[PDB]
Amino acid sequence: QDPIKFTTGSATPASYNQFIDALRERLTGGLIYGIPVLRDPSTVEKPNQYVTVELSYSDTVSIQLGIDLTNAYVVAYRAGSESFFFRNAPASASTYLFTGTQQYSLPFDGNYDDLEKWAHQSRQRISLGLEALRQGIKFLRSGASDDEEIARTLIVIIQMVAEAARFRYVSKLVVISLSNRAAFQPDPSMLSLENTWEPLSRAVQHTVQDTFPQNVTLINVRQERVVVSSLSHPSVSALALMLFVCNPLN
Amino acid sequence: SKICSSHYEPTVRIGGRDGLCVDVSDNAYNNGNPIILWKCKDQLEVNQLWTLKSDKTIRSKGKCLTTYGYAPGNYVMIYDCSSAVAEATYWDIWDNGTIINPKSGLVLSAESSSMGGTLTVQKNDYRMRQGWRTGNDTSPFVTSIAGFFKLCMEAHGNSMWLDVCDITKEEQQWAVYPDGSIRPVQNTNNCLTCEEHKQGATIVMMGCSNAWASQRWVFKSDGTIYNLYDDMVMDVKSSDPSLKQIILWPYTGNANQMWATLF
Ligand SMILES: *[C@@H]1O[C@H](CO)[C@@H](O)[C@H](O)[C@H]1NC(C)=O
Ligand SMILES: *[C@H]1O[C@H](CO)[C@@H](O)[C@H](O)[C@H]1NC(C)=O
Repeated sequence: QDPIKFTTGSATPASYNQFIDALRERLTGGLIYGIPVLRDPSTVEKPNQYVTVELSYSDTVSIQLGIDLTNAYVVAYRAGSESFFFRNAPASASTYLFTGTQQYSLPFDGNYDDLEKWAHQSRQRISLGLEALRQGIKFLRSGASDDEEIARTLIVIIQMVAEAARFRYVSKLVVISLSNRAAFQPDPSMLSLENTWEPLSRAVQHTVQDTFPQNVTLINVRQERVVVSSLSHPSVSALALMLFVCNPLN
Repeated sequence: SKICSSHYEPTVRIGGRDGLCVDVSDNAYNNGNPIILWKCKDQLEVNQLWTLKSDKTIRSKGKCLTTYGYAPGNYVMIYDCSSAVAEATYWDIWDNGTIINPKSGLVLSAESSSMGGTLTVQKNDYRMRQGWRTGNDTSPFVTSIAGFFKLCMEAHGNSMWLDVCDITKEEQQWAVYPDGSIRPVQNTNNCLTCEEHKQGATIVMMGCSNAWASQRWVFKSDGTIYNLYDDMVMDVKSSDPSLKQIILWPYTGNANQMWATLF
């Protein structure tokens, strides 16, 4: 009934996973070859293109994120009576999200190049974990007008919520982190998955004779090139949610 | 955003038993020359490259992968696609890693455990020796296998159980072969296999030379490690890590049945 929420104050491997599954379930438009797929963009009306998610720090401190149901991308966040949309956001985001708050534009887009650029730090150097997430929510709920820090914290949240929903690999890494009570940085395989979501989605959906039409290259911990070409390649299990590309039939 | 195009006919290698490749004997393309399993060569050679034709033929240098006949034991060969019986040239490559010939209902198999062996068609038993993976890159997929809560699969001699994930431990590196077998990086002769084809059997180490249906596994979209033949999945005994025991059990979907390839 109510919008998907994550109570960080009592987070556990179990509550976090419950949070992610609910977000995946909410984002699932259908299934292709047994893999959940985002709703077909030319099927959703603008008033139903966004969903909200809440991240709370305490019973009185929390923020909400705005997410496009079409690509699982975070387009904005709300803090108190204010809301902030990525410079890259289309007219419809503020039109249907955060109505009722003073809305503002961020000087940077929601992509990693821009976020990394404004954070003066690439993903590989930004730590992830429960203590980072909670530090981030508290920072966004306040108003410290620091763009460098906002981009950095948003990079933390995007991967712990958005990528986590897209990849079973990311959510898994976040859980070992909670269990470990130890921060961690994305290894080259985590970035490989983030940077390859779209083509992987295209590969799967174009599968014929259990084979992708064009190979998809992934990079592992040792930075070795793992060239995938099969829908039944073990690495494909790292995918929890696909971007919609085409319905198979003909 | 409409319909996917399926006119693409890719050319790739087909790996299988023990990471060997589907090879056309001595690059000989005379009608009847047997198809065997050979060491996947350093170079991408034509006699080990196949084109997934739209009409359902698997061609190499213009000829068709073909079964001599429709009976268990019949071997497969290279053969002119027009001169041959059409039914003997069609193949379905399923999502399970099974290459099946529609007309006979039999599946591509590598019965010999020695390189050079001829391929044949057999009653399908979802055995390691009947599992294949298309793709020029035919190497085994090395990676960690994470179970629930910060716990990873670790090899202990001829036993396997959970331990706190630690990327520095070689005993936690696994090699998933194109045939569906999960092998310990330190000894690719070992293969995780169920002790018995029954609910509750523990997963142990056994010589891969057997190539049983109990040594083949698929990493399913639902986060489980699944066995085709038994129709069950790897499961942490009563969700208790201390039991140092990973067993076979029917799908429940619980945390103790969720895994993730952490490569
Ligand atoms: C496999 O290798 C062959 C020859 O190098 C190439 O023509 C083919 O396209 C490759 N398969 C791919 C990239 O799907
Ligand atoms: C895989 O092959 C076909 C289609 O993919 C399916 O009918 C069969 O059940 C599958 N193998 C299994 C799950 O035993």
